[PDB]
Amino acid sequence: TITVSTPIKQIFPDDAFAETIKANLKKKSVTDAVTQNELNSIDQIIANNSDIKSVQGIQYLPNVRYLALGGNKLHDISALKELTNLGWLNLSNNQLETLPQGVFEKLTNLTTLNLSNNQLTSLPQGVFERLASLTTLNLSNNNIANINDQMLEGLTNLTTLNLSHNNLARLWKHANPGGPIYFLKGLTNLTTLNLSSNGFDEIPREVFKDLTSLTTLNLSNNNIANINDQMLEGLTNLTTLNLSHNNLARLWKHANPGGPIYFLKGLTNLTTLNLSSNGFDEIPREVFKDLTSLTTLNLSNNQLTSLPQGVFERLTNLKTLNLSNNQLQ
Repeated sequence: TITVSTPIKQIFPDDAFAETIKANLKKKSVTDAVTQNELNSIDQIIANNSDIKSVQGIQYLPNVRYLALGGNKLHDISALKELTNLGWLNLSNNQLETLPQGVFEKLTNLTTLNLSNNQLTSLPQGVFERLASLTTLNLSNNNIANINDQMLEGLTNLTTLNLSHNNLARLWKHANPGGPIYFLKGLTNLTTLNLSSNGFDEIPREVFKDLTSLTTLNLSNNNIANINDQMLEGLTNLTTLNLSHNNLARLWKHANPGGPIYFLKGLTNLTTLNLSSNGFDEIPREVFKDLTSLTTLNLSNNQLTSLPQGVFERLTNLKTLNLSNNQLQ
């Protein structure tokens, strides 16, 4: 608590953040004095892209609920640890290299946590374990190479998970010591999962089996060359699947030992399918037979030289078919 009238600049030593508080409070100067009663009135700070280097002083804003600090220069967030009213936190595009042990332990009201576009390489044990109301977790565009399988446990309300643009490939190799990491266990409310741009070349069997609410799966821009045909088993609500920019070609060749892999079987609710840039030189005649709902099908930028007669005929809802930049007639 600020117990005596104190200049804003004395509480918030970062020039940019002092200006932020001044503006929020509609004070005329950062030399203007404030009381805790005025700081108590602050429940939102929206200060993305503001050249903030330090949020020191934010400890005196106990009632902050919405905190937007993307696009600043932060390297330390330990000043947030007692901000128990936080519901929404954007720390995207800062200079965070690590997260302090226990930093989010008390942020039990957080619904949305955006840590994208930082320099994170690992996550401490238990870092998210108290975030019972978290619906949205964005860790994209970091350098994250270690996760253990209890990172996301009891995030039962998680609906959106973005792990794109990291270095998770090692964890899903069948030969990973101790076994592959099944970090998507128990996420039964997850609807959107982005695992693009991670260098993945193997997909552990049943790795997605608990994701019964999943509607959108983005596995693009990986090195994926083996799918077996049960990857997407029971993911019946899947509507959007992006497998573009992978290495699936061999799985669709008639001479594949031992037949094409029919990895799209059963996807009767799928509306959007992107299979562009996979090197496909053939499309098996029956590979789309179950895709009753398909509306948009992107097969661009492959190596297709013909198409079996009738391959698209069961696709009665198809509106957009992109066959561009193949070697077709």
